[PDB]
Amino acid sequence: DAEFRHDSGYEVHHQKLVFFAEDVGSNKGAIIGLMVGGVV
Amino acid sequence: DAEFRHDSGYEVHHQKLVFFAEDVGSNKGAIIGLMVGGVV
Amino acid sequence: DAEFRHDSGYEVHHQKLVFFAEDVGSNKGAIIGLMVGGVV
Amino acid sequence: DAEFRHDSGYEVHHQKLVFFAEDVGSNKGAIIGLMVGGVV
Amino acid sequence: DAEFRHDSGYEVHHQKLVFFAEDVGSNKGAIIGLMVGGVV
Amino acid sequence: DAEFRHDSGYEVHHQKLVFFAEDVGSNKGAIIGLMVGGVV
Amino acid sequence: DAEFRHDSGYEVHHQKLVFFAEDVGSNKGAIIGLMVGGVV
Amino acid sequence: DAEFRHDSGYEVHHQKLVFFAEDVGSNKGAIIGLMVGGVV
Amino acid sequence: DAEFRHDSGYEVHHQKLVFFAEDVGSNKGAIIGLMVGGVV
Amino acid sequence: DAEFRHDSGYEVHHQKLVFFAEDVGSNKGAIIGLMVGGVV
Repeated sequence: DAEFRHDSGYEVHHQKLVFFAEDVGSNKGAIIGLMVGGVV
Repeated sequence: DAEFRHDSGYEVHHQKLVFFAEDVGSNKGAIIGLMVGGVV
Repeated sequence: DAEFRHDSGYEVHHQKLVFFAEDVGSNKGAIIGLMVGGVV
Repeated sequence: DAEFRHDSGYEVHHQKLVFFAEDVGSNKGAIIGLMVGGVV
Repeated sequence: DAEFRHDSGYEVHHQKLVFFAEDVGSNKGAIIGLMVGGVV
Repeated sequence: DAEFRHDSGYEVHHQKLVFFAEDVGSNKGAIIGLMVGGVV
Repeated sequence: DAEFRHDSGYEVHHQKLVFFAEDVGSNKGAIIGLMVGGVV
Repeated sequence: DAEFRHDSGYEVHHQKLVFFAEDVGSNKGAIIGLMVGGVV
Repeated sequence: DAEFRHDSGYEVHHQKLVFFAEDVGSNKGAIIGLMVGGVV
Repeated sequence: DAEFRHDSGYEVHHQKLVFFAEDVGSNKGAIIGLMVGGVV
């Protein structure tokens, strides 16, 4: 007369989570505050 | 008459989590505060 | 009449977690505060 | 009539955690406070 | 009538943790406070 | 019979140039690549 | 019979130039690549 | 019969140049590659 | 009959140049590659 | 009949140049490659 109970508040089987962040808040290109040339 | 109970608040089986962060807050390119040339 | 109870608040089986951080807060490129040339 | 109880608040089996940090807060490129040339 | 109890607050089996830090806070590239040339 | 010539290719008198750069390419606030919480 | 010539290709008198750059390419506020919470 | 010639390719009188760079490419705030909490 | 010639390719009188760089490429705030807490 | 010639390729009178670099490439704040706590 087995109970054979399984009682898990959370059960997870076979879960793959990938979190990928690429290039957040980053500079791959020029940031210049001022360019000044040719000033007489 | 076995209970055969399994009672786990959390059960995790076979979980892969990948957290990848690439290039957060980083410079791969030029940041210049000022460029000044040719000033007479 | 075995209980055969398993009672674990957390059970983890076969979990792989990869945390990868690459290039956080880093410079691979030029940062210059000032460039000044040609000033007369 | 065995209890066969397993009672572990935390059970971990077969867990691999990799934490990788590469290049946090680091310079592989030029940081110059000032470049000044050609000043007369 | 064996209890066969296992009662461990923490049980860990087969856990590999790798913590890798490479190049935190480090310079592999030039940091110059000032470059000044050609000043007359 | 004085020539009284003044012959200057460039003449500058009384010139003030201010170049100000503030906060180019800079972080005064949080940059986070990932925030992850509450994952079961 | 004075020439009293003044012959300057450029003459500048009393010139003030202000170049101000504030907050170019900069973060004063949060940039987050991902926020993830409550994932079961 | 004086020439009284002044012949200067560049003449500068009374010139003040201020170049100010503040906070180029710099962090005054948090950069985090990953924040991960509460992972079961 | 004096020539009274002045012949200077560059003449500079009374010139003040200030180059100021503050906080180029620098951290006054936290950079963290990973923060991980609460992982079961 | 004096020539009274002055012939200087460069003449500089009364020039003050200040180059100031503060905090180039420097850490006044925490850089941490990893923080890991609470891992079971």
